[PDB]
Amino acid sequence: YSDRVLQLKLGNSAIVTQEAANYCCAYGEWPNYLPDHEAVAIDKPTQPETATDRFYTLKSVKWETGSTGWWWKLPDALNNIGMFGQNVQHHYLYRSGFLIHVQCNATKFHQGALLVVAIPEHQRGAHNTNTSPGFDDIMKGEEGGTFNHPYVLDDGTSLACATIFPHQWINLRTNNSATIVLPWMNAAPMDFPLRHNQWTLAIIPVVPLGTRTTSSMVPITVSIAPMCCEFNGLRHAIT
Amino acid sequence: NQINFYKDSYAASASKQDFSQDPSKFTEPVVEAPVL
Amino acid sequence: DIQMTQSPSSLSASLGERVSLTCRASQDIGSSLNWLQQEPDGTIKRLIYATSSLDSGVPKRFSGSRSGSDYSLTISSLESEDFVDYYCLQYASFPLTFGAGTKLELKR
Amino acid sequence: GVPTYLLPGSGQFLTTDDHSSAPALPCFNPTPEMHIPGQVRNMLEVVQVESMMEINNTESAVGMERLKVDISALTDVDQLLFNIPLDIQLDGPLRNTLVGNISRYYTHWSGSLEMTFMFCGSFMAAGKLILCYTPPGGSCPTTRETAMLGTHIVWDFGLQSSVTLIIPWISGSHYRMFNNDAKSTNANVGYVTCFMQTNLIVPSESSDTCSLIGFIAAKDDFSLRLMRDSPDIGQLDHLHAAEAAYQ
Amino acid sequence: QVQLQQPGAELVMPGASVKMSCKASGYTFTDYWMHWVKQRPGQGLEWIGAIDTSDSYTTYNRKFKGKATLTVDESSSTAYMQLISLTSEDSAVYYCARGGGGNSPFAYWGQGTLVTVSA
Amino acid sequence: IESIIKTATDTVKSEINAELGVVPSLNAVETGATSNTEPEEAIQTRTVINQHGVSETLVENFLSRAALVSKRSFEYKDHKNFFKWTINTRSFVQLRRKLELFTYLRFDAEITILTTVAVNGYVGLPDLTLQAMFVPTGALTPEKQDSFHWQSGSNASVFFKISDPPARITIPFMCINSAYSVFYDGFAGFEKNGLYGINPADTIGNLCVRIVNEHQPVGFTVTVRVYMKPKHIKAWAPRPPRTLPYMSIANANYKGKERAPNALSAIIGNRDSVKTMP
Repeated sequence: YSDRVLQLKLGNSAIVTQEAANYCCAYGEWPNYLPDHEAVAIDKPTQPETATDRFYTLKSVKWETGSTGWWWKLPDALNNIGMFGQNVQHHYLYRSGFLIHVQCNATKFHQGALLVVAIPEHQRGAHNTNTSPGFDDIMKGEEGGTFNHPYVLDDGTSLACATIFPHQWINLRTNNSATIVLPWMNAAPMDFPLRHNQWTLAIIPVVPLGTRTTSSMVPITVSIAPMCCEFNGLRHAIT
Repeated sequence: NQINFYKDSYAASASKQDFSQDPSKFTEPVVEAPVL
Repeated sequence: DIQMTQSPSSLSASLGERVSLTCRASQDIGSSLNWLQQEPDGTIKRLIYATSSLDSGVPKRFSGSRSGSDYSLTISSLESEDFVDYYCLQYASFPLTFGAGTKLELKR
Repeated sequence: GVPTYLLPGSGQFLTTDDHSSAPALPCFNPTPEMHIPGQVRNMLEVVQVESMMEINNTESAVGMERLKVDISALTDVDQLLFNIPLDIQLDGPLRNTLVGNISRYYTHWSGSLEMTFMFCGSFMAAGKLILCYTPPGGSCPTTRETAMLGTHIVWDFGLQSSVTLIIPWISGSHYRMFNNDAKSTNANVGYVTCFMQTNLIVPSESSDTCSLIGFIAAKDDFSLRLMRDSPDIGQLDHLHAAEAAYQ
Repeated sequence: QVQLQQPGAELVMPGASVKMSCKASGYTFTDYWMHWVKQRPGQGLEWIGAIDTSDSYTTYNRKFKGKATLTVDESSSTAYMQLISLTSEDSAVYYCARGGGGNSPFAYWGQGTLVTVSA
Repeated sequence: IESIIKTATDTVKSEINAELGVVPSLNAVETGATSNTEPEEAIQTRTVINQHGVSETLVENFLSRAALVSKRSFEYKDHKNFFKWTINTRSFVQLRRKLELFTYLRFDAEITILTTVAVNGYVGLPDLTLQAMFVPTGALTPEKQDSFHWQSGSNASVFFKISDPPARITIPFMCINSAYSVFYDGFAGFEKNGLYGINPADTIGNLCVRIVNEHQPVGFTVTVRVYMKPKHIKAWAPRPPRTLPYMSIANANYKGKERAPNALSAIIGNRDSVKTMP
């Protein structure tokens, strides 16, 4: 059908998918550069365009029987990778959107479902203690973390209501990929890249996978492409 | 109704009348009979 | 890493003398603090929990309060067994840090 | 001057009153408004988003297993798969949903509801289901031939992976109440049951146990009235750091 | 009733590995967090890390990343700390304490074990 | 499509429909889009004019009510007759859980202070004069009742009695950003010393309240309750309602009850089986 196939061309990267459903745009918005009337910082921003806008494939994770789910926080996942990660280090501020594409496929004899959701401003909790989560607990870099209790979304909320957020499903019967287009979501027009994370990509297996065919590894691959990147506050790198 | 003798605008009483909705952003957050 | 600065690092007092111990918190840790008493044998015994209250079975010679960012452990009257290394813990946030410690000696 | 006289209700503090009050910061200019995505100007925008029902709630289902319903190949015809109690006020599948959590702040409700079930089984799995809704006034239907008699949809697995069961608005009043009586004529919504229409046929290679995922969302004619405190959140004895804010 | 005792830690050659065993009793083992603290003869305390008993989940101090590995067994009600890259600098007294949200952590403590190396 | 909707939508009658290629009851949830199937296309209906108003579910209506942000009882005797409360909405779970239904909020606070006096465990209930001063972040905090910090030349203060009607002031939206951050993922400081989430530092500052009179008569209990009613509200990005109980006000940490409802493993109370019901 028409919308079952999709191609995504950003920069020197391109992604084709023959099984997909109607790629999602978060809150009916599409990424754009900061307009002049919403600008604050006076220095002329830098716009790498094709340099930093392209798909960066994150390390794939293995989908297994007892998997609880996976999260990647943005930009944090992208801070160490490619020319995007260099502009993050040398510049004090950034504004960009994100295009997230998750690849999970299997044979027509596998059953399973994934909830791929982008949680804006996801503040994580800690189980059975009053101690606030540390820095290394929240910031996993590229590999990302794992849900301890995905039923509560680790923040104490309900996974049942997670559909209020921008989301798509990967149902091993229907489609092998999910695509979400995230605009800039923040209270401030620009933000400090290292400390604050606007979006949290959460892949949760609402329905696990099992089959009576010969078992095989099913990886889950994530490809995240920044869009409409800007940077200010050029200085030396933190490194 | 709506009696404000204060000079500052934020000190006015709350206004309840914004009946605009766009449920289509939450319900149909896509780019676009069988859909597939 | 919120650094707990414990002062003074050492003190000298005689029996029946009121002494105090103050720990500094760079970032505000709220009401979350614990005062730890370690006997010379190596056994640690908690004294004050959440700065507000005392553990059950611990003598009432010990008190605690917060004034600004200062956390004060006040001893009403010293005892022979009360000369040991004291510590202040912060459970407010990870990672948990300990104060430098304070040594108690008898005047001579 | 102007002769006046006080009225009853003078000096009273009413939590819901609407009045203008003296500003504490003269000549203060807030930060200019910036366009931000996802503005909610009415709560009925939220309740129309479908969210997962927990049908499988039991003592043997732990954690996430509670949001899916196991559908296994059955050796007998005309068998009931499961049923959904429709009481939103009571503790049931509809409480933790978006439409449930928001509606519990309101004493009255109106409008149609819709259920959506997604079949997560393997591609080669095929079968027909029937999703029945029985208006109130009687006991839940035990058998399918009794359940057909109400609003139902017969569903066949295929390319489209989901259905929509519309629960129509049927009442003798303009509104219904959340009062604790489950069988009250102003409360009871009716019953929802799911029967095997034919059978679930899966190959020997595919997994035999397949899982539906139930959804529910309010419609465009949905409505709510007479806001109240939500029973969901209860009293909390020990609240950490609350005393720290008082210095 | 409630008690914490960890035996062992006698002599371990450098570069080898050591498995700490701290047993818990007197309460429900999976309802409370487990903490680890080391003390050198220098009398200063450092916080090794904490494992969530509910599952495997662990939180470490940045200095001990990769040096210490925490694991538990829900059956034996014991908590293990795997120390690798053993050096003379790793010789100290190690403690294990309880935790949990209610009534603050570190309500109870262990005896302590002094680790020494033979080179 | 944005539109002005003052009332619920009317229903139109429908007839028997059997047609090939047209399947309104089919949808795809994998697209993440709510089912667009209408009651007219699913079942055979009648024309119904729906006059039910939607005005009461507006966010301006829903979130704007007077709730208790702070309750502080301090004894009045010879001493200490004042308290400094760092302002946050995380204190009481009734208002906290409702404000957390949204990620960002822009609103003006209308603050009300209700004062009551009680007898410690009769002659008369005294009439005391209380001062409530609003100390912004980064200013000097009064350490005493009679201290010089209560002069309050620049600061905003209010004087009110116990007999007079409750004192009420309006607080503008003061955030340095376009809207408040209810949930903040990150750290404020550029070093590791920062705290995860919003900390009682930047936000709204402090509120200092004392009794203006000196110490007289013999001790009574004075409880000060503080109420906040938002106004002019703008809300963005709604969020799942919290289920498990709260633990600390500075973080989202959760535990869960022992048994359902609101248990960690089970939010909804259990039943025998999915087939079980009278």
